[PDB]
Amino acid sequence: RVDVSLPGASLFSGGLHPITLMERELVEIFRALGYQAVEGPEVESEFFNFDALNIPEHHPARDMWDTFWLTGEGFRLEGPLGEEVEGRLLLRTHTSPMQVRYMVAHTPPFRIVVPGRVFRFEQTDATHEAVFHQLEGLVVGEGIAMAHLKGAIYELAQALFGPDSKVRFQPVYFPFVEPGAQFAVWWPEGGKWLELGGAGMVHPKVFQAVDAYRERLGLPPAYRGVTGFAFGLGVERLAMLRYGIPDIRYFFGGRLKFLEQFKGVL
Amino acid sequence: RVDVSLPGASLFSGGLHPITLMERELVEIFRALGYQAVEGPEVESEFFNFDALNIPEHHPARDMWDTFWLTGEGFRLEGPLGEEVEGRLLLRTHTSPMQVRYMVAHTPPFRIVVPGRVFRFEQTDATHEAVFHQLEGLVVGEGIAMAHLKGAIYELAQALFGPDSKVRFQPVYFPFVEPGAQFAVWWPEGGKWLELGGAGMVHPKVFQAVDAYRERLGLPPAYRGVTGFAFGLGVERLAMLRYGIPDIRYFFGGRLKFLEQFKGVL
Ligand SMILES: N[C@@H](Cc1ccc(O)cc1)C(=O)O
Ligand SMILES: N[C@@H](Cc1ccc(O)cc1)C(=O)O
Repeated sequence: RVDVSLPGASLFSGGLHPITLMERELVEIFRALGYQAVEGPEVESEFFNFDALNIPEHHPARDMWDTFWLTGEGFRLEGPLGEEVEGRLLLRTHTSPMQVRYMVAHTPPFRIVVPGRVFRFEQTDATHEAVFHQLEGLVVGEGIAMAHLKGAIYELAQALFGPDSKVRFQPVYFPFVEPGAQFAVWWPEGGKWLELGGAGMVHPKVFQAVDAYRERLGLPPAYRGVTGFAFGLGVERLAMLRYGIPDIRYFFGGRLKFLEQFKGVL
Repeated sequence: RVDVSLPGASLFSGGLHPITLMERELVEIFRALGYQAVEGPEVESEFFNFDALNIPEHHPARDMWDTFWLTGEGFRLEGPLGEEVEGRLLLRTHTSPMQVRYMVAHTPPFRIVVPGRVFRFEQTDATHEAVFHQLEGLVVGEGIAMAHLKGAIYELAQALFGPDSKVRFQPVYFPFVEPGAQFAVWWPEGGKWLELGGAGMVHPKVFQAVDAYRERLGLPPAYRGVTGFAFGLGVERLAMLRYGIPDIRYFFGGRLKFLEQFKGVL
């Protein structure tokens, strides 16, 4: 005879990080809409992070991003076509540069979503990080209109908060879009509007930067007669509201008591 | 000191069945197109397997499906709305009945894909099984046209065989569609056309059966002013060509030497 209620061999049981879970859900939501996920580098060139996105130097708009500037010789930053890119190095302040890289390397129409680690020089508190994640979206092609951007986010909301969810758009500014907009989604349970992210129609100067860099690389122009929309949303804020995580600082804390709590979560 | 090239603890390493892999790829291909996967029961009623799909008794068309008829009291077959359905029981000869179940239980527009185990009374050889799998597709909604069906399969092909892949449609008969069609996809490597599955525009009588069963259940009609397309494709045939599996019989053989060979495969 054997006691069957006796503990068995202590085989280890793994788990996924909250951010990996939230990012996966977001990526799934958009895959169902035809978006494909691709990634960019965490260490970027000012050209891709700012200049190519219509964000000058000593431009008031630069202030919307507190940047970590890097230094050191011997580092090789490869451009979209594997080339050796140059320019002052920094930690990307957002995933947006990736939409420039992708466009020089591909041709419309397409739908991409690019999750990624981003960095801002900031003070770490209960709802603020210097190291966090964003999910960028970019859909370009003949006839793409703001009505489609709104449709996308409407689908994001429904997919995230159920049939009783709603979306709200208000004009807001971004050097890389025009019209520009901020969007919030209605969260029926918490009974409140959550400011989710920014978006808009890709700015004319962005398409121009893309086709200039293409020509400078021998590629033919590809974004002359197309339009598109782009959006960007913070992951931690969403992960927090979705898992009831009180301190944004727990994500990079590494505390098992914390991480372990998400083994169930799919 | 320790020999580091010495074998480590023999922790077990799992794996997925070839069919699970192929089905997963197919389901992913279509999820990117907005289709959602749902399943039906393996033991069906003649009503759902045949009658509701415009396939009479002692109808020549019945012969396109060699059926396993079942017997035994005490079995409860639940309909789409959980009700107690009746009718001669059988093993579903295809996943098609599931498109009737789904429609009585939902409202257009929608996109579904239903993978599933099916049964045909047949002799088991190198390329034939009595027990195999199918993947059904069903997209219904205002304005849905055959041009969309073709677009779907075009996307299936591209997704499965690359940019140099092509699709081919030819008229063929199915009591549940009109127009009816068979489609083949060009496989650039094997340099040949693969007859993949059947499809067409959902037959008027199918929508009628759906709305009659709905009314008989108190639900209001929902498929009066819509159209849709449906397709069905065999999985084993595809899995075989895709993994280079020579004998369709290996799938249900249970031989580890065989199964083990697909641990890598994603
Ligand atoms: N990249 C911006 C957010 C954003 C992203 C895409 C847009 O189209 C607009 C705004 C940020 O770091 O806050
Ligand atoms: N159900 C059919 C194949 C098929 C499926 C869907 C269709 O719309 C047409 C044909 C079979 O068992 O072979």
